[PDB]
Amino acid sequence: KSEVAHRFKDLGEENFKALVLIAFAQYLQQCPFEDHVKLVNEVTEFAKTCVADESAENCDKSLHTLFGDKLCTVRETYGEMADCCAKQEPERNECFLQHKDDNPNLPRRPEVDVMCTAFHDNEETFLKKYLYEIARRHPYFYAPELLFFAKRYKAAFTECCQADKAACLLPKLDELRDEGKASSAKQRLKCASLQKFGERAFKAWAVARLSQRFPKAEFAEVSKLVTDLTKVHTECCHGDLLECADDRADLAKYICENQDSISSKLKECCEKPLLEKSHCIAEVENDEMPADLPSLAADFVESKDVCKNYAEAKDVFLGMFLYEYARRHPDYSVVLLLRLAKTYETTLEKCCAADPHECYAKVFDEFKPLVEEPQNLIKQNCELFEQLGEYKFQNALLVRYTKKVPQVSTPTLVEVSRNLGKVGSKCCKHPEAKRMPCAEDYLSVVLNQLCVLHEKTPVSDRVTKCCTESLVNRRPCFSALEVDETYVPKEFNAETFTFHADICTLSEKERQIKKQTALVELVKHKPKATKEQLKAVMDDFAAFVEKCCKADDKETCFAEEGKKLVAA
Ligand SMILES: N[C@@H](Cc1cc(I)c(Oc2cc(I)c(O)c(I)c2)c(I)c1)C(=O)O
Ligand SMILES: N[C@@H](Cc1cc(I)c(Oc2cc(I)c(O)c(I)c2)c(I)c1)C(=O)O
Ligand SMILES: N[C@@H](Cc1cc(I)c(Oc2cc(I)c(O)c(I)c2)c(I)c1)C(=O)O
Ligand SMILES: N[C@@H](Cc1cc(I)c(Oc2cc(I)c(O)c(I)c2)c(I)c1)C(=O)O
Repeated sequence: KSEVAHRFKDLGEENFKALVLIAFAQYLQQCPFEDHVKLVNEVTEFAKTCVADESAENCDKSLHTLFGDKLCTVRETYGEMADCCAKQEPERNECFLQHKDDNPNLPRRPEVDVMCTAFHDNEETFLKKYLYEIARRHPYFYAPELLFFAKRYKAAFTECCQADKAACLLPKLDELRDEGKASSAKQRLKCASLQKFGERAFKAWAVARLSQRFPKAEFAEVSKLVTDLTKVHTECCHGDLLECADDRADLAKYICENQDSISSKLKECCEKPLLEKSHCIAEVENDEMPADLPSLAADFVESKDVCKNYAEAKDVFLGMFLYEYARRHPDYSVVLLLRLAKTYETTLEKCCAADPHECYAKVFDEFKPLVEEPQNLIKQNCELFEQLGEYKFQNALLVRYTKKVPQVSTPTLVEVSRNLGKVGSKCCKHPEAKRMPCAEDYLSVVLNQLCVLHEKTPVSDRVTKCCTESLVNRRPCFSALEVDETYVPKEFNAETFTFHADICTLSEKERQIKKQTALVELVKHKPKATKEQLKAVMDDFAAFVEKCCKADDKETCFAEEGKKLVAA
């Protein structure tokens, strides 16, 4: 009779408190740390009263009613601001969801010895700081995976803080934020899929992906798994985080009890601890594909029953087409497989209302150009990457995309282009047959970042079109954009280049980011400059910066010499 009691008992007090803190920090990203912990503790102690008697006052209230009521107990609007706390459920929860900010304007690592002192001072307060700061900067983070990150975070300190601490803690902390931002972007795509294109689009994506990983499983087994996984991500993406974690744990138990009807690669994943086992299953490699599978053309092109099966049970028949095609093509990206199933459905739509056997007899010819376009694209960029290396590969992609959509803001163009260029590092080391799913599905994740970053403040009609027209065609849409000829050159400002004392002591990574910022501004100012012309200007300006960083009075040099180039 009490839902808060049910989840407190299923998850245990430690994971309960952590998940409630994550939930509050994702809904109110600007609220100070001390105010959230205070609300968390009141919630936890009420939950204990309900475990002791599920008929006590208020113990019958929904989780949304209880969490929303707490958040409503604690500046300038410029005339525009939604008032979520004046709404009733379920409208109030929808209002909270609509104010999640993907780009929180919030500040961006103290000394190694300084952290170690705060750790042993209070471990528990130190770990909650880690959850709070990540959750408020990534408001769609997959909440059960964040628990697994917090445990690896706790283990790095419980080892390195106790000969040298810097050479022990800093490499580990560095892979925790790489692997942290990869995980965040990956889940932002699932949530955008469910919220903008609907449940039916998500389930197709999951049929395709689970059929590749589990090609020996029966179609009925894949469909059960997809139904359970869709419920989990629906919950995590609508802020039902206690339910999401409880159902994720239940799904892992089901998979591990039924290994022999699912995959032979699960042996070791299923012997690991609670959070580690779900994380293991999520990244398991594909199983071996059965030999001598019958031809696809036999059931889907040649059978005289094609139009009958499409009419009598359309969702099952089209789901079977996708399952059968995907299990025998681990070498295709998920979005390519979804494009083929859409083409097949359109064709039967047309042909079954006409000699249909003759109408759709040549449907496989339509698939060949869909397969060839991404194969050639990724063959070319890998050639370029191997020649140029990551930094200059990034700069090649940055000039291309700035010229496609020059209205997009400079920070967003730099961040997206850097991430697009990481695809060569990540995927070009694989042999041919392994490259398409690695590269084209990573590119979907980065292009979705461009879409959600731009949606907050739309300025480019072309970005809006490609992001709203069709989820699976996003990458071909962007690849096809030419240079905008209607863009008026941006005029010089100069505030971009004002001296700051930190520019003469940059790390290598932050040097690249400064140079990439200046290249975007240059293309926006001179959209017709050739490649040789851009290089000559770039190389002269970098030499100016190196000159004045060696001066007796740095600021004087920057001010005196910078003005000459401005009036040149
Ligand atoms: N490269 C893709 C492939 C992939 C997607 C899903 I969707 C999936 O099914 C699960 C099951 C559980 I349990 C999870 O916690 C999650 I997250 C996904 C599995 I196996 C693999 C990816 O991993 O996204
Ligand atoms: N030297 C090549 C020209 C070429 C330039 C770029 I820059 C490039 O990289 C991308 C990456 C993405 I993602 C795109 O959507 C696009 I369009 C281009 C590729 I591949 C090829 C030739 O002449 O064959
Ligand atoms: N105004 C900013 C600091 C800032 C100063 C300069 I001078 C600059 O311009 C370049 C151009 C090239 I080409 C380089 O290789 C480098 I390093 C810096 C940039 I971008 C940023 C602030 O207040 O923080
Ligand atoms: N005297 C010109 C103004 C002008 C100043 C600069 I300094 C400049 O050089 C750069 C180099 C980089 I690198 C940039 O990102 C940018 I924006 C401009 C250029 I070309 C033109 C006029 O009044 O028309």
